[PDB]
Amino acid sequence: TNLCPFGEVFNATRFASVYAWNRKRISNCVADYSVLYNSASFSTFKCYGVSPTKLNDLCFTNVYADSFVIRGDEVRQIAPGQTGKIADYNYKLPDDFTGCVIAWNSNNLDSKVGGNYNYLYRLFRKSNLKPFERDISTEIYQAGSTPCNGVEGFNCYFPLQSYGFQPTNGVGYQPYRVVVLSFELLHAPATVCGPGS
Amino acid sequence: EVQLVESGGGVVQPGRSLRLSCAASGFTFSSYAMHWVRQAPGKGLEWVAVLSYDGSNKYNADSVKGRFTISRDNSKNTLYLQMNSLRVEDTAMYYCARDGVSVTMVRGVIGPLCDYWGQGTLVTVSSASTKGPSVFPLAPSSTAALGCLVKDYFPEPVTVSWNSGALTSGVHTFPAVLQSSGLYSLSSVVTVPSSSLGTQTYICNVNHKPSNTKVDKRVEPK
Amino acid sequence: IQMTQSPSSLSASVGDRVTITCQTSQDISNYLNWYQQKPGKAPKLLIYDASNLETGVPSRFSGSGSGTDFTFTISSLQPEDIATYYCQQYDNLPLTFGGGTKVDIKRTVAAPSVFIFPPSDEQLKSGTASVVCLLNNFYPREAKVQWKVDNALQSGNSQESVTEQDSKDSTYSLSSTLTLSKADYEKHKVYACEVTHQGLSSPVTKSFNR
Ligand SMILES: *[C@@H]1O[C@H](CO)[C@@H](O[C@@H]2O[C@H](CO)[C@@H](O)[C@H](O)[C@H]2NC(C)=O)[C@H](O)[C@H]1NC(C)=O
Repeated sequence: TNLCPFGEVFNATRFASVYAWNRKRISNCVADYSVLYNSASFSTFKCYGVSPTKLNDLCFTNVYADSFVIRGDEVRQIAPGQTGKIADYNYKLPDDFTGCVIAWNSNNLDSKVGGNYNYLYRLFRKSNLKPFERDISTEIYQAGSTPCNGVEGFNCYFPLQSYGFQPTNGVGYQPYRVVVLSFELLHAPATVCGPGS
Repeated sequence: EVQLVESGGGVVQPGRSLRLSCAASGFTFSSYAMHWVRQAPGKGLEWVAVLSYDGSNKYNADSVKGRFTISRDNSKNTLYLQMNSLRVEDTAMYYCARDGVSVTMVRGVIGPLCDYWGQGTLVTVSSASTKGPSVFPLAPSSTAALGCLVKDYFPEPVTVSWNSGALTSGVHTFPAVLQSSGLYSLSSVVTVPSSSLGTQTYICNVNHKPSNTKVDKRVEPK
Repeated sequence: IQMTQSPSSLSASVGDRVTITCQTSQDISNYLNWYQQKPGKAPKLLIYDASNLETGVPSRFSGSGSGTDFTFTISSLQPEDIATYYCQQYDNLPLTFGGGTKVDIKRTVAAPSVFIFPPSDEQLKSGTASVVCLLNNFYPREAKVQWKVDNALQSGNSQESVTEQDSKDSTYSLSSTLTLSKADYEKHKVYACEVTHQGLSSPVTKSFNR
């Protein structure tokens, strides 16, 4: 009977950054996905791998909710098989991804006049991320062929650039809160089911 | 809206000093970074240097490290580019542009970079004195052609208008060519019918601000 | 420091689909930018970091950002679209630009009209003789001019400036300026400029006497 705490996922007052995206494992509950698509609040809603109609009828073993924040223009990279600063160093979606990605604009809650620079994003890395690989390393990356002994210099930068979220910015540079639902189906009895299955 | 108006460029012999200005307007200036990028006549763009949001991060390019220093006055919403030891090559039109994506520069990524809004053609002219043009007629003989000859002037910024500029149809203003004497040469032509070669009078108004010379020259047939 | 490549010298009729590919140099560049620079005006940022165009552009442009190779697609070509297109990288601070791509809309071929101009008598007082030859409202720009003084080619005495393509009729225009002195102008008698264009069968020779 106990439903899945999706309210503890979208409505959360504090979201984490994308380089340190948060994950809340969802299991042993009842899915009510009708709440999701019966709403005009979500800007980008794209279900990958699942049916556009069997949403409330499916039954998966476990469900993973990956929630983070990126700006208006970096949501196109939250998709299977994409190339981008977020889709290479922050959040890598596999090509066989099976789940629904949810995104909406939050330019009034995560932004403020004068500046709200609490959110960060990984700008540099010597290798593209693997799927589901969370990277929170804090070592000074080296860009050029000149070694770096940690000094913040010409080609040695702190690998986390802050997000400048002000209300008077372009549409592409506004905070968009993203929730990625990953449907895990293993060789085991399901735990997250719908109401009409 | 927002305009990065510039003024301060002129003509100066090699080896002297001349600073530029980049007056901001509209958007918050103490929040965005600022670039400087020049384009030589006929060539392409070329980066010069940059400044953070007043975070003491210059990172100038090569061939100017030590010769150019970037200065900004965020309380005045203005931007400067002090130039010293003039390499005569440095003759180009300089553009200042905003930035919000840089890494150790401006705090937080806001908006794109290099929204140009540039102006202020800065010529690093040689010891030769700034010379005014000598306008000559390009009279016709018998659509009929009619032009004026702008010869032996320096520097480049010359303009031309045919008889109070209300005649702007069929007019072709050509770019200038560099003669062997280090002086420019320009020709502006207008094609008018033969039924108006005796009825309407045609005059070319050549204007040259650096030399401060304006000549209204007639064009009568041979 | 990179040396970004780009194929320039394009030509496409009104309402077409063209593409420019800026492949980067060493240390693969992420999120290039695309600008346009019409003659006599400062550049303008068309597209954001490898995609996601700004507000104000007519939405006829696009691009894709994938590591070392980039593309710049223009759909539905416009008569008021002839400019020079650059591509700029920003991952190492010494920002480098592309080579620029001159665009000229393909229009019905246009034969040139050529007019000659003698040096003014006022200029002869300065001891110089500048003869001018005009080429007006023609297309394409691949035309040649050869000054024939007494039916003798004069090499190294003429400079020709070609105007940017017109906006209304989309036609070029150039003007060659033959330069002599009063001495070598008083010994010859006939001055002409032969013309050869893609829309001409036989050469056109406009001449005059003194
Ligand atoms: C947080 O969760 C609540 C509950 O799912 C969402 O509130 C729903 O909003 C839709 C659309 O307005 C209504 O049709 C539902 O009836 C609401 N449910 C409840 C229990 O109030 C809310 O929109 C979510 N907000 C975010 C930020 O995701």
